[PDB]
Amino acid sequence: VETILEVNNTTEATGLTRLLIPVSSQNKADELCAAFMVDPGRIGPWQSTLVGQICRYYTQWSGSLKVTFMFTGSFMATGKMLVAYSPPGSAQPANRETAMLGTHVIWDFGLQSSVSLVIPWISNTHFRTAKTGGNYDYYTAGVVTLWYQTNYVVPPETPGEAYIIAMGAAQDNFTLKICKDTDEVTQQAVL
Amino acid sequence: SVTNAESAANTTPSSHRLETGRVPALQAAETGATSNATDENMIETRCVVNRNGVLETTINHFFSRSGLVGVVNLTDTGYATWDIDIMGFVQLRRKCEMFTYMRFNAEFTFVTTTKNGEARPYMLQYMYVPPGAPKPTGRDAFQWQTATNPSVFVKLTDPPAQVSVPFMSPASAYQWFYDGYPTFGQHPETSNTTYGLCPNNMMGTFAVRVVSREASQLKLQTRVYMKLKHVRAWVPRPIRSQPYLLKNFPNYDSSKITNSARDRSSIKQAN
Amino acid sequence: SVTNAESAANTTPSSHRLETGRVPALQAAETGATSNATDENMIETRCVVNRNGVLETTINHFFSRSGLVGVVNLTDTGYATWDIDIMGFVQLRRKCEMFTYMRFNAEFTFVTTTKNGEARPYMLQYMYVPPGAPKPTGRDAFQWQTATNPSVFVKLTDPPAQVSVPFMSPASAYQWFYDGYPTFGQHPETSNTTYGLCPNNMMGTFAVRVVSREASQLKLQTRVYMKLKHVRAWVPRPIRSQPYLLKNFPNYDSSKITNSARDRSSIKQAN
Amino acid sequence: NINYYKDSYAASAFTQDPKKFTQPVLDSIRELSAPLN
Amino acid sequence: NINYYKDSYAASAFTQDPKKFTQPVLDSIRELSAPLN
Amino acid sequence: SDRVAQLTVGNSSITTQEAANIVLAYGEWPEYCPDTDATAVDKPTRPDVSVNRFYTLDSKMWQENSTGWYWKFPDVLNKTGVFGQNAQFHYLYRSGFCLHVQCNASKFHQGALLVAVIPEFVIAGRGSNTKPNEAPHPGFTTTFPGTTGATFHDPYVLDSGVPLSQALIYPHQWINLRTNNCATVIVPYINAVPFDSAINHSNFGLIVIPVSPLKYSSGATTAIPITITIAPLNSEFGGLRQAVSQ
Amino acid sequence: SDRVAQLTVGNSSITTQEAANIVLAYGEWPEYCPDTDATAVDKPTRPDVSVNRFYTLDSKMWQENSTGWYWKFPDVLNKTGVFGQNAQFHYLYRSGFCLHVQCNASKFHQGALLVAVIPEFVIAGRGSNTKPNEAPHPGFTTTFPGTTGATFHDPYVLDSGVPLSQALIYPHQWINLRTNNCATVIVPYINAVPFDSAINHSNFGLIVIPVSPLKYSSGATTAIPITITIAPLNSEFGGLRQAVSQ
Ligand SMILES: CCCCCCCCCCCCC/C=C/[C@H](O)[C@H](N)CO
Ligand SMILES: CCCCCCCCCCCCC/C=C/[C@H](O)[C@H](N)CO
Repeated sequence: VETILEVNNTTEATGLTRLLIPVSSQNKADELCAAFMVDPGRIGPWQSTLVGQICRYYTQWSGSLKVTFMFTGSFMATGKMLVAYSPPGSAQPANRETAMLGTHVIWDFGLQSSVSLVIPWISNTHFRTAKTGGNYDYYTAGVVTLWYQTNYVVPPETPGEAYIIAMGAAQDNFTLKICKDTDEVTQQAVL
Repeated sequence: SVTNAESAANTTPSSHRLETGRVPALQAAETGATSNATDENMIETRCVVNRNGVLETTINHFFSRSGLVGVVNLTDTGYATWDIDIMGFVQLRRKCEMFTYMRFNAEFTFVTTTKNGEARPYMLQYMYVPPGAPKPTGRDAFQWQTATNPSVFVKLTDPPAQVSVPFMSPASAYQWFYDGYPTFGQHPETSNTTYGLCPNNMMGTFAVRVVSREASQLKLQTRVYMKLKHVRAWVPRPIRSQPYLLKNFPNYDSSKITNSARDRSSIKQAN
Repeated sequence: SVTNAESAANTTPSSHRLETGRVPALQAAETGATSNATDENMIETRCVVNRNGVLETTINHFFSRSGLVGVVNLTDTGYATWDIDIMGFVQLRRKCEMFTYMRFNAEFTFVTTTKNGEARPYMLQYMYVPPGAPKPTGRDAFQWQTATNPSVFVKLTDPPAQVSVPFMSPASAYQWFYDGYPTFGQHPETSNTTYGLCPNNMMGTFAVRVVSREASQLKLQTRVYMKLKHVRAWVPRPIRSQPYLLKNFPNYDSSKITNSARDRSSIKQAN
Repeated sequence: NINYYKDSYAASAFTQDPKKFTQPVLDSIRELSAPLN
Repeated sequence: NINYYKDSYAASAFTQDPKKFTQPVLDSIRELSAPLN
Repeated sequence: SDRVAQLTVGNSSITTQEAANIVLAYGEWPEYCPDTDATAVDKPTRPDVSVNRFYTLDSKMWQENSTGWYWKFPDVLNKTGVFGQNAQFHYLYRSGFCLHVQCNASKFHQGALLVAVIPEFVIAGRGSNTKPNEAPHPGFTTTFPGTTGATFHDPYVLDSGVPLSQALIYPHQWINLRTNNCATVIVPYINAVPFDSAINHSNFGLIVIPVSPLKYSSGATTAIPITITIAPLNSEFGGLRQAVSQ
Repeated sequence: SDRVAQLTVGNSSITTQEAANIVLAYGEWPEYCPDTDATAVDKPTRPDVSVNRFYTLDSKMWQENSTGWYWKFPDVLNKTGVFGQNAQFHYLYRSGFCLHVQCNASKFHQGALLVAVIPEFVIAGRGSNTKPNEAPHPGFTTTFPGTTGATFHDPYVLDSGVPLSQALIYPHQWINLRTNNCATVIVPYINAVPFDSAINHSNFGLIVIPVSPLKYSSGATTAIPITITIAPLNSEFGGLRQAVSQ
């Protein structure tokens, strides 16, 4: 089931506006818009979702993922975007021509504007432990970046800033194993 | 439709599409339906026969583990009572509150330890008191004659006691969230102390004593672990992200609301 | 071809050869193949029906014996952890390092003794912590609620505990030798502290405590014996002849290299 | 699955239907087709 | 070989092929013949 | 069933909700080279996944006083990924392409873009000089722009002495900001030789040219981005040797 | 019909007039990965011509006081040709090998060379230190020598604490200067995982070790060269992304 990812989890953010990716008109081309890691058992945008809180009860996950982008903006504002998933290796790409070398989808703003980038299962081993960081950087899954294909064009008398809602879910290839405990709850004494 | 599964789903080979009108990428999230774009319509993929087992993610395998339901202190009044509610500890309460309705059996286990920790060869009586039955008022009262209540005699040097409990609710299922009032009449605006109290979940009292006529000089803690079995669930709901404050109420803190995702430098830096 | 065997091989009668061109004695060791000269072509032999059993030299019969995998000290912090690696002792490590790949199950046994040696009637909790699970930080912390981790309660006056462990690797086999690096990037020339560390062999932590709320005043050693079963092996390699120095690394001594055959007087004196 | 008691709750213990949570819509939407005309 | 558990790894437990270690050569060499011509 | 579309190649996808039809250059589909037309003896390689996907180039700015842009397509993907590595290591190359151009706008903007391919698009040298040994010739960065493109000087003659009015004989589309926000053209391998090098020879070239300028009212978004995503369908390489860049 | 031999792979050939038999490691032929053992979803690439041929490394000198040499084979071909480019751009790798070692001599020289492979050949660190956080570990150029090889320090224990007398359990041959002037070993893909990276993990490693030293009389040619020519049979690559060297 799709569930809103908290990609805007940075500081200087209010309560609910952490769920929105701001999009606005640029001046230089090819500019980057957003980026986040794919590991669901890792701290970040995959922690506000529902597949991230269920795969935290299990130790080893498998299968392909899915990220759905919905555009909340004006009806007269158009544009395009390039969502690119990059397998492990180097760090976050610095350019758009670097990101196009991975697995990308070009999505335009039209009558539907509800695109869905699939994240295929590209791993060496069958499973991946839901514990990353330090000596566990062997189970990272890659980076999902969001760039600007052309621009966010907009006519006069129309707001010049809109939002994207990113949601995340699993596929029919999803599999979970070895039940462990979660680390979101803490208790000193009995309630 | 209802489909069975012995393993996860397989993948079929795919080629390049070059045609108009066939768009498996554009969805509609406003319609309240999950996207259905699969791998065979997104990227060129190969064929794999996925034989990964999905058997240990069902409700029965997820809930059939003995957690901790209640610690009962007997720092010897002569006896110790314990209202039966499984919301005391925040480890099993979260998993149970992942769902709205649950119908299951129980398997209680009683692990009793001493002050520092020990097993002195004494005798202990655990008695279940259903709603309406008389609660014992002393360590040698007549309520401990248990002519009709289920009671268990065990020693501290014995293995931990274990019983199996059926579905004892008057309703058809246990509900962890109840939007209503048990009584009638005018309800106050200041303090609703009865809001969200389902009377179909109160199951009775659990009493424990040391079988004696004098007063044994020991203090002891008895731990009650529950393993759910034959479990059925209905109406799944989200998992709690705020810290717990009370047992029977989903209270949280107005100020100091913890965010469900830790902070990073900026939105344009995935590191 | 694949041949079965209930016993060792038999011998057939042979006579004297007097002819040219038939030479079963001259081999070629440069071709990387073992000599195949049998007894029937070397010396005149008789016929014997050899019924000696070769059944107890297989991999299953060679590895299915409980050795010693790890001693855990609890000289009571209140608890004791132990990273699970079977390379601590040089008795089973050698047999395991006779092969490159092994896929097997495990059967752990826990034998716990006291300072001098004793069995005081206390309680012990052994808990397995998988990679990623929270390690207990105290003797009464919440990580000991084991709502999902496998735990074992046993007394010191009980028989030694025993469990069976499946194949828990993400890969298809355990490899005792890994020629590579787990991470990426620039690797140093001075000290490669990560060379030869296979991440598919790290299996988690084994914690142990005494079930109490006070602090029991005893120090105790718990020994973890493993019996391999349902074992399969791949790519046999030579057996180590140098003394061991480290656990996760095949380090030896540059100077003072021990010879694999003791010295004698001369090569012309077999005595 | 052997039970030693008269009551069946004292005994010892692959259906999936995600189409009631993922796509609980009245008008069925196809895979290759656009969702709204 | 009786097992009392649902999982098969908790249970209780004559093939030989030395021709892949002794003579793993492509061209097969005979017994009575010389190895190289 | 005609304006919404999705094109998936390799591991990349392209969705669009308003568009024109998919054009097919000269009615021929790009396929592998047969054994009749082939002349090289050594066996070619076919990755078919790593090199046949959507490579996105950088974005060009769409303003009021623009002139146009042109690319040389077997030369733009000589530094990007496994396709660039194979085109550097190998010596012979043959593939078809699929070119998508996204330029979206609102319902208050107006303009027109002519997007077309020209097989063997030769750049001319501007200057009145009839002596062959002194006339001005274009530079290497003008003939082979690369992954960064190059702007026109005279879009009225296509910088080649050929009127762009007659440029509709080529495979082409129009990006009209009130009908479609993108254009797509699939091109086969058009050449007089079966295999050719992908380093010192560019088969064709795209040209986006502003016919009707971009106009809008005060308050609307000013800078209109233009993106081009391309896909080398049915790639074949041959003659593996040392790697050369140019 | 047993000593003369020719092995042709891709566009390269290897002829020999005196040799031993061709060894086949563990009796298994290197073939492509089946759909049962495979786990990655994306389709692999198969050049099958440009990457499956004979790559020749440099020549090592054969003197009187030599000790031996070792290579890490998925790491020696990471800078040479289309195989190196594919192993840098891609992320998963699987192939078998075929290793020929030429060391010819006259009928008046004598010596012996043990040439063998070791799957997962781990280099040990020499030094008596039982503290784990201070013990000496080998450098990056000692563990991964590359296309230039690395010499031993103690060939008696294979620089791993393992006696080289028992190194005959591995697939091996002998270069005896009076019987053969070369050795050949075909090796399948021996690993506990179907695909693995060809950058930070070397499957196996060859070791040429002088067992019987090189001896001759005054007047004979002194410096005896040693050459190794290898062939990655049945190569498969996967996971195309940005190029990384190490
Ligand atoms: C002393 C030996 C027998 C002990 C009998 C105790 C069992 C009777 C209580 C049944 C427990 C049912 C499970 C929990 C019920 C409700 O959901 C809780 N009140 C939750 O608030
Ligand atoms: C407390 C009762 C249950 C105890 C559970 C412990 C079993 C989990 C560990 C499995 C051990 C697998 C065998 C050894 C694994 C690797 O080969 C070693 N790390 C070798 O380095």
